[PDB]
Formats: sequence, C-alpha cells, structure tokens
Amino acid sequence: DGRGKATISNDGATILKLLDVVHPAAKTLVDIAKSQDAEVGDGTTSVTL
Amino acid sequence: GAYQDRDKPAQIRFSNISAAKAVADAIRTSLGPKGMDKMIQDGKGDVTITNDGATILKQMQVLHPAARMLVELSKAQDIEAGDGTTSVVIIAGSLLDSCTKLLQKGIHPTIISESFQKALEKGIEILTDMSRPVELSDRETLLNSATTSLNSKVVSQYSSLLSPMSVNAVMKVIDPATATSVDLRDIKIVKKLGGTIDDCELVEGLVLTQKVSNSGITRVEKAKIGLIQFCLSAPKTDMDNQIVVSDYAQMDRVLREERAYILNLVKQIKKTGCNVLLIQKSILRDALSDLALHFLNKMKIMVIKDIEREDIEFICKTIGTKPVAHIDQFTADMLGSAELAEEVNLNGSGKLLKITGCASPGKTVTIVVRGSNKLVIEEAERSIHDALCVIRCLVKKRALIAGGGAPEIELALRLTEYSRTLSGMESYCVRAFADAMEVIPSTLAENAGLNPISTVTELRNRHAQGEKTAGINVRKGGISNILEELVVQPLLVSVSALTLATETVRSILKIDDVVNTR
Amino acid sequence: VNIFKAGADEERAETARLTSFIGAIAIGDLVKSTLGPKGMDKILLSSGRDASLMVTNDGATILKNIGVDNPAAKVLVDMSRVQDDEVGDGTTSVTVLAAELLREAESLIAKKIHPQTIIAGWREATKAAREALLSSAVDHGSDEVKFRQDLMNIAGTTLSSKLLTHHKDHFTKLAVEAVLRLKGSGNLEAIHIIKKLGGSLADSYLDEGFLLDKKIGVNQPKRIENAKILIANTGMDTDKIKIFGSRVRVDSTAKVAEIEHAEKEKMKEKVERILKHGINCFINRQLIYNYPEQLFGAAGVMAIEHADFAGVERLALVTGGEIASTFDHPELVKLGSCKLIEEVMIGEDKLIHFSGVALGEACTIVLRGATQQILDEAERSLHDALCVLAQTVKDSRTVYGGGCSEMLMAHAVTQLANRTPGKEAVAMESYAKALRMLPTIIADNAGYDSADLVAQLRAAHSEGNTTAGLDMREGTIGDMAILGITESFQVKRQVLLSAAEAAEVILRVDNIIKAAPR
Amino acid sequence: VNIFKAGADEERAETARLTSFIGAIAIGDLVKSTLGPKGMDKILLSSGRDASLMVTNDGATILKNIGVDNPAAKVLVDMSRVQDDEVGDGTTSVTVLAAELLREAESLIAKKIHPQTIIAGWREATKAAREALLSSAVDHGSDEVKFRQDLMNIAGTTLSSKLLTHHKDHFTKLAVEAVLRLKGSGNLEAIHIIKKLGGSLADSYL
Amino acid sequence: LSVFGDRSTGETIRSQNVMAAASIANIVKSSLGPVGLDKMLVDDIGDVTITNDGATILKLLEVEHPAAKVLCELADLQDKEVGDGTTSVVIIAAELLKNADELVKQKIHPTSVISGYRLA
Amino acid sequence: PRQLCDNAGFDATNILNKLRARHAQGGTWYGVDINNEDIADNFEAFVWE
Amino acid sequence: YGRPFLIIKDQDRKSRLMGLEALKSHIMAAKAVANTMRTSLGPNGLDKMMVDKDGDVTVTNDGATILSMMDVDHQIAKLMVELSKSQDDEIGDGTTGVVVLAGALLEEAEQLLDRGIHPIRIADGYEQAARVAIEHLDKISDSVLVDIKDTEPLIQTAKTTLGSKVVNSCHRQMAEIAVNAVLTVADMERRDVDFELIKVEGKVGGRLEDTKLIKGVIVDKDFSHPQMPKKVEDAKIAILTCPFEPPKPKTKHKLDVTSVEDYKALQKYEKEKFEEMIQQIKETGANLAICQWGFDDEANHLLLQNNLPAVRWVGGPEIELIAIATGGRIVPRFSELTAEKLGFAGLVQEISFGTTKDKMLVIEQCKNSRAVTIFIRGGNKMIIEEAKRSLHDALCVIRNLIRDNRVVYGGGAAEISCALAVSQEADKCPTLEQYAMRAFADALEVIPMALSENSGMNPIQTMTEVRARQVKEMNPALGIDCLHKGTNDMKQQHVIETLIGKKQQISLATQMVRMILKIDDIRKPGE
Amino acid sequence: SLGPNGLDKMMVDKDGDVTVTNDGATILSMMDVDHQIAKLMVELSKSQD
Repeated sequence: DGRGKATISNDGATILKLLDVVHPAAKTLVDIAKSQDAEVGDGTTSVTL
Repeated sequence: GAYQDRDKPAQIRFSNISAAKAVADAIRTSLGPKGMDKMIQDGKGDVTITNDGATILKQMQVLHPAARMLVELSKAQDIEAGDGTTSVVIIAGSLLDSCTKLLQKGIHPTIISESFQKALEKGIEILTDMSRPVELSDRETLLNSATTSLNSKVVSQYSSLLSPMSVNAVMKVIDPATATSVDLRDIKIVKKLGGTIDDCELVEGLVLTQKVSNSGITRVEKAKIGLIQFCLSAPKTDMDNQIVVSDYAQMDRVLREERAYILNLVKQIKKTGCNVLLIQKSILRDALSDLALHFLNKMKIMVIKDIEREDIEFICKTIGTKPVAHIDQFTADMLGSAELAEEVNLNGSGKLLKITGCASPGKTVTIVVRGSNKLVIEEAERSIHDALCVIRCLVKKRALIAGGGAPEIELALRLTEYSRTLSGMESYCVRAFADAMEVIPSTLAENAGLNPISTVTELRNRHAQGEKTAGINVRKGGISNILEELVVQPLLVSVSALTLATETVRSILKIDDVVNTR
Repeated sequence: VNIFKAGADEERAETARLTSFIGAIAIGDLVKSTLGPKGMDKILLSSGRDASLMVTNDGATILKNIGVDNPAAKVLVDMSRVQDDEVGDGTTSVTVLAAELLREAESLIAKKIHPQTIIAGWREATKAAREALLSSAVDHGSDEVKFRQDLMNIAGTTLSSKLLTHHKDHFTKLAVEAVLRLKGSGNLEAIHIIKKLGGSLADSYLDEGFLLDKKIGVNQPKRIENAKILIANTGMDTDKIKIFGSRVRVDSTAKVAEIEHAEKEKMKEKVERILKHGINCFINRQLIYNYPEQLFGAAGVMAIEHADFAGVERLALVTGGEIASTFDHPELVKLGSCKLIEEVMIGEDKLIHFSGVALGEACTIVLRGATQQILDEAERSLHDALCVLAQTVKDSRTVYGGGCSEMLMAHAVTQLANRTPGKEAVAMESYAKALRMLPTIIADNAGYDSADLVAQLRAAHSEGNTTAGLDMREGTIGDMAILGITESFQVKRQVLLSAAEAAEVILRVDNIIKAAPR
Repeated sequence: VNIFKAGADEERAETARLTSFIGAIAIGDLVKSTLGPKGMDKILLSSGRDASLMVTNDGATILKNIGVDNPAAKVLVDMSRVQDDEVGDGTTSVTVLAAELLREAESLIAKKIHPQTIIAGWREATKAAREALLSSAVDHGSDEVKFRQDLMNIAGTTLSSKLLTHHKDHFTKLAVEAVLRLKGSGNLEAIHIIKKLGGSLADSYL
Repeated sequence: LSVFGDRSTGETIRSQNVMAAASIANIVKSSLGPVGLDKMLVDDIGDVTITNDGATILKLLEVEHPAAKVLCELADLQDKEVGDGTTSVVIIAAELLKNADELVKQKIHPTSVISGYRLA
Repeated sequence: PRQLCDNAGFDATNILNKLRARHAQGGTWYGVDINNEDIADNFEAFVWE
Repeated sequence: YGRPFLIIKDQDRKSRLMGLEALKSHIMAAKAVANTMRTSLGPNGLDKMMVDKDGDVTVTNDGATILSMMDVDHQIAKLMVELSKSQDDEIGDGTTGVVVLAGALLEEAEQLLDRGIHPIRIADGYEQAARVAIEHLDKISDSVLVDIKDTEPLIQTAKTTLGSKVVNSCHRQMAEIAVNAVLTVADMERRDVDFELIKVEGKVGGRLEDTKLIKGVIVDKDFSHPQMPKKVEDAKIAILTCPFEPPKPKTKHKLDVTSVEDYKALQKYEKEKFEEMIQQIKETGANLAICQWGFDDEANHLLLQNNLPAVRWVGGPEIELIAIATGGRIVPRFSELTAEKLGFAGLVQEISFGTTKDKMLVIEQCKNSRAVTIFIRGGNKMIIEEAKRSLHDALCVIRNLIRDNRVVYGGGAAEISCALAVSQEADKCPTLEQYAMRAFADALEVIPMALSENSGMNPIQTMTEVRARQVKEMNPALGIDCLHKGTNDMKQQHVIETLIGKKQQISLATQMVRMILKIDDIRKPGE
Repeated sequence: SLGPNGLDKMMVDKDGDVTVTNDGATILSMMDVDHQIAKLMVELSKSQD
C-alpha cells in the first residue's frame, strides 16, 4: 500500500482487492471475484481470465 | 594468515560485474537464428531499429564505465568480425558472472587471469583443431557461410536472394589468389529509400546519388566519360584579380571574350570526343558556368556537377578514368568509355544515375538498397555490411567452423576434462571458465524457447561423442548435425571473440577503484 | 575582527597543518594500490565529456586528471608531473613515498619537536642517503653483452607493473630494439606510436621500417621499390603567392585568361623542377592541389601530401632525406632513399609501408589490442618505458630495485641516526622508517605478510647483502642480480631528491590563506 | 541498489573505521589538555540558555555537556560518565588513554593485522597488567598515622589538578576532616555543600 | 542501465506497439470505399485542411511514436507509388499487425510468423 | 490450460492440438500434466474439483 | 482506440517490475543483506553498530537486533528482517548466520534462473534438499539425553553460544551463570521454562566479571524510610498490595460529617486504624513488609517504630518474583494475612552499588525458589545491553536444549556432511531437480566459507581439506579451527550445537526462499 | 616568518592557484584584505621591498 504495509497474494481476488481500480467496468470484474471468493475461492483467479 | 583490510575494491569490482551482467543479459535476447532486433529512440529524437549489438551499443548511452569498454570491446569485434558482436559480449559478461562466482570464493583476481590466460591457450588450440580448412574458390561454402551470418537479422526475409549478391560482389572485388585482406570501402552501398528489399540491387558499374544538370539528355549509349576538376566559369585567380573598366570597347570585348574562352573550353572537350561530364565540388570558388552548360547542352553533352572529393578515387577506381585539372592534359587518351550510362527513375521521381559496363573493369563495385522502411534499409545494409565483413574475415583464414554454438559446447566439454586434469585453484577458474561458455547454447534454446538445460546437457551428452558437426537445430527445434544444416562460420570469428574477451576481463580484474574527476 | 573579504580563509598551524596532511594522506592512500609489480590501476571518468574516461595505472595521469582543492596536494600533483616528465613511473613511488614522510612527520608533530629541526636532520639524512645510493650504482659501458643484457632487465622491471605484464618478454624486445634504433638520440618523437583497435595485445609490434596513416593521391603507383623520396613544406593546394597581396588589375579578360594559364605554367614548371631530381616519391606536410598531383601522376610518380611536421621529422630521420624548398640545386640537396614503399591494410585501414629503409633512426610501433583505454594506457606505459630507457642510454648506470636499495639507504641512515645523537636522530629514524614503508606497501599489494619480510630484509642488509631483494612472483627475499630487478640510478635519485624537497616545503608552511574565488 | 529510507547510512569497515577513529582522537585531544597537576581547563557554553556556561577541568562534565554525533565517541562519553560515577577524575585519563589505544590500533590497521587478533592480545595484555597492577598495590589498614597521612596525600593528588591547587593544603584538611566525619558511612549525601559568592576561596571552610 | 530513459520489453511494448498501430487505423478507418467520409484538421490557427486521403492526412499529422511514423512513412511511399490505397493500405498492415501479434500474444515465435507471412 | 502451459512454459498449442484431438473421442478427463508436461487423465490422477 | 485512460489512480506513480528482472532485483537486494551479515558470524566475526532515529546508538552481533534496528525500504528486506526475528525468538543465535544461509542460496538460485530455470522446480528441489538435510542431520546427530545431570554439556554449549559475543571476556563464568540459572527454574516434568522466572538485572558500573547471578531477587528500590536498617538477617517477609492508608471503597463514596464528635471519632479512627494494621502485621510475626503501592509518612515511621522495614512502590512482576522465590503469598488485606502466607528468605540487603548513586535492594533467599535474578555489572551501558541480549539468548538454547536433548558439534561440520549427504543423493536424483540438488548443496557450502574468511584463512583451502577428511573419514565432527587449534575434532573442541537450532534454521530458510522464488511481480506506489 | 628558524606561508589565489613563500611583501601581495589600514601595510612592505 501507499502506507508501506506490503501484502503478498496468490489469490487474485485478494490481489484485485489490493488493486484499487479506478476504471469502473473493471471494478465489476473485481466485484465478481468477491462473489466467487464468497462462493468458492481460487479459480477466482481463473474467473477473471 | 594474512588479513584483508579494505573492501572498497571488492565491492567496486562487484558493482562492475553486476553492471556487465545486466548489460549482457539485456543484449542476450538478440542472438543467432532466433535473434531479436531492438529499437532505440534518440534524445535528440532519432529512432533506430537494430539486431546487431554493436550498433545497439553505439546507440547505448551507457552511464557506467565498465560496459562502455564492453561497448568499445564490440566495436573492435565489429571492426574485426561483424556478428558475434552479438555473441561476444554475452561471452564477456558470462565470464564476469563466474568471475563473480570466484570472488566470494576468495581467490585473488590476478591468478584468475593467468588461469584464464592458460584457459584461452587451450581453447585457441582446440578451435584450431576443430576448424575446417577451405579454399576460397568454393562459392557455395562461402554462400553457406553467408546465409549462416545472414539468418541472424531481419534481412533473412530475402536472405536467399541477398546472400548470392554479397558473395558475388566479394568475388568481383577480391583477388582470389593473394588471400590478402581486401578493404570493403571499395564496395559502395546505396541507401535508396523506397522500393522493396527484394528490389535491392547489385551494380557491376557506377551509380551516383546526385542528379544531372542537363535538361534534355537522359540516356546515353556507348558513353565516353569525362571527369573534370578545374572549374568551367569566369576565370578567377587564386589571388586577387579584377577587370578594370575605363574605356568604351571594354564592355563587349570582355563580354564577348568570356564566352569565347568558355567556347574554346567546351570546343576542346568536344574535340576530345567525350560525351559524359563529371564535375567535382569547387566550393572555394566558381563552379561550372551556367553558360557552359548552355554550350555543353548545345554540344549535347552529358554533365554532372558536384562530385565529392572523397569519392573521386573510388570512381576512377570504378570507371578506370583518371580525372583532368588542366585543358592540355584533357585528352581522349585518358577519356574513359562505358557501354551505357544514364539516370534511372525510381521512387516515382527519386531519380538515380546508373553507369553499367566499363571497358576497364575496376575491382570496386556498388550495392543498391531498396525497401519500404527507411530504418529497415539501414539495418539491412548493416546486415549486408557485416555479411561482407565475415567473408573478408573468411578471406583472412581459409578455415571453417559450424555456427550454432557447437564449438562452444565442445570447448567447455574439452575444457571440462582439461580443467579436471589441471590441479590447483586454477581448475575451478577454468571449471568456471568453461561454465561461462555454457551460456551461449543455453541462450539459443532460450531464443529457441526450448528446454535449454535438458537440450544443452544432452547436447553435451551427445557431443561427448557428438563432435562439433552436431548441435542444436533451430528449424527442426532439436539437436542435429549443424554441418548438415549448413550453418557454418569462419574460425577467426569466435577466435577473435574469445581472444578479445580474454584480454578485457583480465583488464577488468586489475581494476580496483574509480575516482570521480574534474 | 574580520579582516579579509568574505570567502577568504586563514588557517594557522594546527588546522593548516592537519588539512595539508589529511589530503596528502588521501593522495598517498588513494594511489598506493597502483604501484608494485602486483599493483592495481585506477579508472578515471569525465564529469561530462560523453564520459571521456581513462582506466589508468600511472599516478601522474591519475594525479593529472583529478581535481583536488588541498593546495599542498596540488603541490604534490605538480611535483609528480615534474617527475613524470622526468622518468614517467615512480610517480607511483615518489608521491606515495613523500606521503609517508608527511604521515610520519605528523607523528613527530605529536612528538612536538620544532619542524625547523625536522628539516635539518632529514636534509642531513637525505645527504647520507643519496651518497649511500651513489655508492651502490653499477656501470656497464662497452659491455654490450651485459649492457643489452641488463637493458632488457630494466624494461621488464618498469614494465612488470602495467596491464601488458602478461607479455613482458614481448614488448621488452620492442622497446629494446626501438631504443637501440635511436642510436643514442633521445628523441622519443623519433618513435611514432600508432594505436588502432583490433588484434590482441600480443599482436602489437614494431615495423622493420616505417608506416604512415595518410592517403595516397590520384592513381599514382601504390607500391614503389628502391624508392627515391622527397619531402617539402612548399604548399601546392595553397598556390604559392606573394604574401603582400599585389592586385591583378586588367582591362580585358584575355589578360586574366592567360594569367590563369600563366599560373598553370608557373605551377607546372615548379613540378618539373621537382621532377628534375629524378624522384619517384615526394611528400609534404602541405595539402597539395590535385592538378600538380596529376602532373605527378603524369610522371607516374607517387606522392603523399599533408603529413604533419612530426612525421616529417620521422621520415627525414628514417630515410635521411632533407626536407627542402624550391629545390633549386638538386646536387646540393640530399634526397631520401628506401628499398620499398607499399600499401598494407591493417584492421580496417590501408597503411603506408616503407620497407628497406636507409636509416633505422626513426621507428613506429604497431599497437593491436582490445580497448581504447587499453590501447591508451598501453601507449601510456611504453612512452614512460622508453622514457626511462633513453636516460638509461643517456646515463648507462644502474641500481637494483625491488625495494632493496631503498632499504640500503634506510639502513645507512639508521647507522648515521646514531652518529647524530640529538633530537634529529629521531627524525633520522622517522626518515629511514618511512622509506622502509615503501617496499612494505609493495609486499602489501602482493598480499604477502610484509611485516616479517621487511624485518628480515632489513636484517640481511644490516648484515650487508646489498643485492638481496624482494620476490614479486613468490614473495620473499632474493638476489636481484640473479633476478635482474634493476632501474636507473637517476630515477631513484630524483625520487629521493624531489620528495626531500617536497617534504621541506610541506613542513615549512604554517598558515594557508585562500582568496575569495571569482 | 538503494535499500533503506532516505537519509540512512551504511559505512563499511573503512569509512566506519575512519570516522569512528577520528572522533575518538578528537575526543581525546579535546580532553588531553585538562589533565595533569599543571592541567588546564576549558569553557563550555550553552547555545542559548542566557549562556549557561561552565568553565571546567573535569572532562566527564565536559563530556556530559558536549553534543557529539560520532556514536563511537558517544560510546566514549558513556564510558567516562560511568567512571565519574565511580571515581570522578581519571575520566581524564580514561578518555585520552582509550583514544590513544584507538589511535595506535588504527596503526595496526595501518599495519593491517586482523582486529580480532588485535582484540585478543589486548584482552590478554589487559589481564596481566591488572594482575601486576594488583601486585603493586599497597595496603594501609590500622596504620592511622600513615593512613591519615596517606589519606590526605590522596586528596591533594586529586586536588592538585583543579583550581584549588594554589590552596591544595587548605582543602586537604577540609575534606580530610570532612571524610573523617563519615565514621565509615559511604553516603556523601551526609555532607552538604553550601556555595555562596563572597569571600576568598581560602575563606571557604567547614 | 541508461541515463535519460528507461526501457520496455516483451509484451508491454509489444502490446504498446499494437495500440499505436490500431490507433492509426482508427485514425483513418472512416475514409475508405465508395462511402468514404473525408477527414479535416484545424491546424493550430485555423488554416484547416479537409482531405480523405491518408497520406496527406498522415503527413499533416504530428506523430511521436516510432512505429506509427513507420506506417506514416509507409503510406507516403504508396502515395509516391499509387495515390489511393491510402484508402486501404495502412489499414491493411496494422490489421496484419493486429492478428499477428495475437498469435505472438500467446507464445508464437515471431520469426515463425514472418516466414508464413513472407509465404503469404 | 493455455495459461497453465505458459505458467509452465510449455508448447500449449501442440498440447492443445494433442488436447482437443485426444479429446475428440478417447476420454473425458484427459488433461494437462505439469510434470509429464502433457496429457493425462487428471481424474485418475486425482485432480478433482 | 489509442488514447490515455485511468485504471488505478496515480497510474503515473504506480511503478511496476515483473518477472526475471524483478526476480534478480530481489536477488541483488538479497545479496546486500547477505553481504551485510556475513561478517557478523562466528567467534572471529565482527559485530555492528546501529544508530537510532532519536540519535541513540547500539553495537551488537545478534543479527535479529541488527535487522530490528535496521530501517530498510525494500520490502523483501523487511521479510528478511522479520525472518530473523522469527528465528531468534524461535531459537536464538544461529541468527548469527540465518539470513546468510538464505541469500547465498538465492544468489546461486539466480544462477539457475540465469539458466532460465523456472522457480517452481527450484522451489521444489530445495525443499526436498531440505528434507534430505534434516533426516541426514538427525541421523548423525548426537544426543545429551544420554547424559547424566547435564552440568557441563550445557556449560560447553553455553561456552559455544557465547564465543560469538563480546562478553566472551569471562564467558566461562556467564556460561556457568546461565546454566545454574536455567536448571534452577526448569520444569523437567514439562520440558519447558518461562523466561519470566528469570529476572535480568544489569546495572552499569564495575567490571564485566562483576556480573553476578543472584539466587534470589534484587529490587530497584531502597528502604521506605532512610532510617530503616540496611541489612536484615531473618527473613520473615510480608507481601502487601493494600497501601498503608485509610481504605477507600472505589465505588463513588464520601462521608458527610456533621457534628463535633463526628469529626473526633474519624480523627480518633484516623490514627486508630494505623495502629490496628500496625498491630496486625506485628501479630503476624513477620520481620519485613513490602507494599506495591504507597505509604503514609506517619505509619511509615510507626512501621519504622516497630523495627519492621517495608518497601513501597514495588512493581508488579517483581512482587510475585519475591512471592514465589520466598514461596510467599500476596494478601490484599491486613486482617486476612497470617504467618503462613509470610515469605521467608535467606538474606535481604540493600546495596549501595553505585559509588555516587542511590542504591539497590537484594534478597539473598536461601531456600528453593522457582524464580531467580542475574545481576550484571560492567563498564558501558551498551555493554550491559549487549550482555543482556547475549545472556538472554544463551538462556533460550538451554531451554531449547531442554525441549530436545540431542545436539551436534557446531563449527560448520554439520551441514558440511549434509551437502555431501545431499550430493550423494544428487546422483540418484534424476532430472532437473538434479541440478537443483547441487545448486542448494553448493548454496549450503557458504557458511564454513564465512567462518574461515572471518578466520582470515583461505576459505576454500580450508573446507576442501575439511570435506576430504569428512570424505576420507566418516566422522562428521570436523569443523573449522576457528581459534587456530590444529584439531578439527570440534567434538573434542566441544564446539557443539542443538539439533533443532540448525534444524529449524535451514527448515525455516527453505520456506522463506520458497516464497522468495514464488513471487514475480511488484507494483510499488511512488512515494 | 622572520629569521632562519622562521616558518613561511602558502597562499591560494582566487582562480585556485597556489603559492608558498616567505617574502612578507609577496605574502601581503597575495593577501586579499578588506581592512583599509591593512592595505597600507601591504603597500608598506611592497614599497619597502
């Protein structure tokens, strides 16, 4: 973060949550990850692709 | 034991190594049949594409000193070979990588160099052993050598056409007998924007980028050529001169007489029977007169002004026609003759002068470049130029080696056991030294996208009895007989590369500090 | 109270002392690494010159290009430069030696003895030393065997410090033969030192004759045998005129027309005057117009123009020809004669070969190698290496190096330190001890344990083995006469003398004052 | 490649040694002048405290009041403050002694012997010296006449470095009587020190 | 490690060049075919220029990216060669670039791409 | 799978060309093996989702 | 089409490095940390000095402290920083080299990357190599379970663990100091020990040898009243929380005095209460009292009035240290205290430890006590601080030894056999993990080279001989003659180390470097 | 700076040039004073020398 607290991640949804998007349509993609992460987890990775 | 107080040198050394490795690894991408050309935009704003590393490096605005020597290093390799500038640097850096390896291995750098001095002596010996002596007259092997050089840059597009153009040109300019080191500048390159790289041309004759001065004379048959140095205008002395007018008949007498002077001038020229005029720059003073052109065009004589003093030897080397600087000397005895000469019309209107056929065949020759991209034309000739260079390099030594990294893996293999033979810490250095050569084949499979470690070791494993002829194939994407793939390079190429690197890194080791200056 | 303008300084005798010493110590320790047969070499880079940078081993150049503000240091930098113009290397030694003086002298400042004494005793101490050195010199006159034998011994000693050290034997002959070619003339300018990239360092050599880096004229003979040579400074391209600047004023163009012609005849006959010498080779430092050259070409006589005075010196030296003018009395002027002139191509350029030369007076060394800086510093190495070499001819007396002799001096002072009794004896100790530090530094950069060796080396000299020296390839005491580790007496004399003075001035000051910089 | 935050440093084993060493030497030579029966004293002034200033001979106070950046020197300042807690003066001696220890140690670095060995010999060299030092000790138990006679002698030795030296005899009795007042109690807080202007130094008394 | 500039490699510039090319296509994609609609440029001060021919359009347009100039350079030669196809030609190349990169965009070897492209 | 072979650095096309072809008839659960770098019944390989 | 667009705010200042270039970049950073730490290992090693932001300084050899003090900016470095912190509180020293293990592995790891080799396998093999190491290591591991009452295996181990620290001046004593300390406070029935039972106490002054563990507790408090006698022989002890004042019910409470007699009785009670508890303690038969909280100056004298010294304003943890060391209890009330709850000890005496300072109080308890303190004296504050950590760490390994009584002679022999043990497998490896094997094995080799380099000897001439002997002989007891003793039998040299120390160490390292290999891309915000 | 046992000075010129000497006039000659009476001494010695 801009705070300096580093954060590693393998789950993209987590990475995406870190990746503070400014484009709107992309945030939808980011939202999907949360849903799928709230549903089933990794492959959220895939879900984006 | 002895204690080391200072570490400023060691770290300073490491700094250079890290720089060098970074540099070589950056260049590493571009090499070999799978080499990938790069592009730079100048701070002044110029843009360049390039596949040859030397030109990359001469484009490189390197801040750190060490690679600047490496940059300098390649230029000598370029002034020596032309490709492997690609290969040589990755060799250079790879050495330092292992040279780094030995550094925390605590071995004093001095012994390393001598070990490397020994290490090179074996290799140059080995390379002599493996090479293939070949007389110069075998056109195809030259051709085999050619495309081997050529299938490293973009010109691979029309390689099959480009390679013969190159070799034939060499044959026409060389003496196939003395086996000397004939200069390339006797070969002319013509960067003509537009056209197709396929439409790049050889000229067994003379071509001048400049344009005619006659409106009406365009093509000439059985041309008798004349190259003149002394200007054709109002006679103006080196020292101060001036016509003084104080009387009546001065006007026309002056007025008439200049033309008369000009008239006899042209009159003698026509009296000589020449029909094509060559005029140099006379920027110090008057050039050809407009009036004379009126006469010469009235005399219906082909004419060209503004000929560069630098080209004049080449042209008379080309046309076999000594120039003239005084009227009396201007004589048909010196008058050159050509079967035909004229100005071609390309680029829609990018018009160019051609002179085909000369009764006196000069050894020199010119080369035409056509093609769409302006930058691609420049890169093409670079590839063409180096194509000439390697041939000349091959002209230097009638010995041949397969390209495609096989010599290197042989060497490291051959070094591997000889290192085993040699005792002392030097073995590790040579052990490392051989491991440096290990990089290049690995690079190939990288640019081949193939499993390098599996391949190259298998390349070693085969090469334990799969000697220099065999190696990794690009086209099939495996390991095969490279000789049977007709991918062959002259001995000196890697020799120069190997030799040049060796001295430099030795000089690299002797460094201990850099002091910022005024 | 404020006295000077702002930006002006006044440091009195403690701050003044220290800062003078601090930078001096910085000067020494910055450069100690570079001398010693196992020494290093430094890299110097421009602030901004597109990184005009120089790897350098010779401290003088290292001193030359470093910008230092410590005025006392600038004294030393100039001090070495004098020595550099004296002997070239040992700038390495001299400066660092003078430093330990300063470092150790400062210790006695802590001992708080009036420096006026320090001047006296060292001056006395020096007086013994130089005499002691003088007592140790060795001559070799008509003993050409041993003379030439030792002569090469001197070179390698000087040479076994620079990057070329791996090929000492090679260049030893080079410098030897070239220096002998000077026939007792000391003019290094009689040797040109041509550098060009390409080739290994080992490939560099000295021609049997002479070479030139200029262009042939129009299609004159490229190769000439049993050549008759002429040299002039009379300009041709700059048409010979009458300096005052007379006008030429004429009513009619006919008058100027014939005058242009008249100049032509004036020009033409001048050549025929040249030709009356029956000479097939002519040269000039002037640029020469092509029209006379055509007359020379009309003669089938080759000539080269515009080769600067220095080479002209070389040519006259190598060929015995007398550079001339107006050529009025061919019998009163001696031409130059050589067996052969031919055009040979090196690296990328054709160079002008002079085979079978009349006089070996002039010479030129081929430099093939790896790096501009490598070639540059290799150049730097030899010029000094010749520089000592000529003085060796100039003064054919020698001393053994390898630190031993310096120890002999120190021991001699060590004895006279006792005949002193007084405060000076301490300075006697100081002075002698400082000298002993030098070989210690050499043993330092060789990485062997200095401490015992100097102590042992002191023992044998204190015993009296004046020839026992130091091993640089194994690190121990040894017989320099067996090992030929010798150098010019004059060198180390200036070494001692200059540092002694350098010591004097640095101590005598007790206040620095800087004006406000503009 | 940059690693730390801006304004952070990393000096290794030449720069680290160098700057460390000069500071210690500066510290020593800053304090050498003050010791000795013919010793001198310095002035230390607050930057601004209405110029709270103290002319001083006892270096620990001088060491206390100096702001130093060299941490090794800052190490040394800690060193003396302990010593002042113990014996008060000789901080003088300790301070300069270590620096010259250091200065010469640098010469061994100039002599280029590994510091680890440099440690070993000194530790051993320390070990014997104190042993010999102890062997040189001289006790004085019940020998009150010599004891008291020696007792005053120690003070004057200590006293013959501060400004009271021109009156070493006077205060000699002062503290001697003062100390004899303690009946073996080690609590100096039992002694009060009233100070007030007026009168000569000799006029000061118990 | 170069002063006064970094570098970009691999997909980054690869993708970047595609964006450059496609943009130029989108610059002129509306000026072609019997229904082509002409382009026009307010210069900087009102000396405008309506035109549908790309070579003029490209020539009159400031460009900074290299490869775009190449197409910009390329068209003029065709202008020096044909006169139209300015309706077409540049659109062809970048599209030929477009799909070509896409194969590369997975892994595909460019020189492998070239040969068939040459064959094409 | 294409991403996999990229993240495995494999010639996914040849694998894919093998993949689809072998997936014409020969068995449903054939799929990428990282270590064998090619097709396998990941199901019997217990790659189960 | 082509035109600028925003995906993340500050997209300009969102820099990003990906893949191999980032990979090596981290490797470059890693080596710096490695080269930062190399000198810090071993008896011949040399320790570092850190400078605090508030201008303070610290010299130390414990790399955990070194990094804890270190302020980096590179993120991976912080991972290394906490990494060592994770190792230290896990085991202790060895941190002297823990990171050095990692980066050299990473340094050579890049060599595989320079061979284009994918990190995932590189992650794979090294872990397998790690498992290889431990099962080899514990096989050749010695044990001190087989030992009798472990008096001087530990002393050697303590001696070993202190040879890396500057307190090595008299470390033999401190080796004894700790071992007594730990054995007293250990629960063999548990294989654990709480460090709270240990009271570190270092006061500057005196020599290092003046450092002295105290079978008891020392108090940084003097007497409640100055006239109270400094020494006390008997140790009938009272441990109190309720400060010696009128009790006040902490619910909002207040009295509402009205009449004269209202004033007097309270005034009467005011003293009467003090006599009560003064009587109360007196009836308990204690000899000494101690209170956590305040006193009234009045009853204090009254408490002095009955020759019952007490201590006021005693910090919490210590009071129980007093209580348990005395075996004593903590009573909050005057009435409810009885003699049974009273503490007893051997001796209590305040010490005027400082020549010019206020004093300290020590309790020389003479019975058994599960808590104990160590008193440190010495010449420098940082020297105290170095000692504490060094002393603190030495405790842990013995505690660590308590958990596992099987150790190995240190000095570099241990892992040396492993790489050889690793290497022997590398022939039966098969493929590219085969390269992975020798890589890590080659990676492991550095630690002895660190030693001998810090020993100033030829690192390689040393270990090459060292291997061959451990190649020629089967004894895995030949390390580095660190103190220049011609015997490589470190077992006889007694340089020993717990199995776990290395065992956790490298095992820890493997997982970290696995993540280190695991990452490729970073998006750094512009500062 | 006076006398055989005297000890002399080193001056630094505005343009970075240096000079070591004992001649007091020259000493004052290189000196850049600002105080007026000081200049009188400078010329004083100069006139004297």
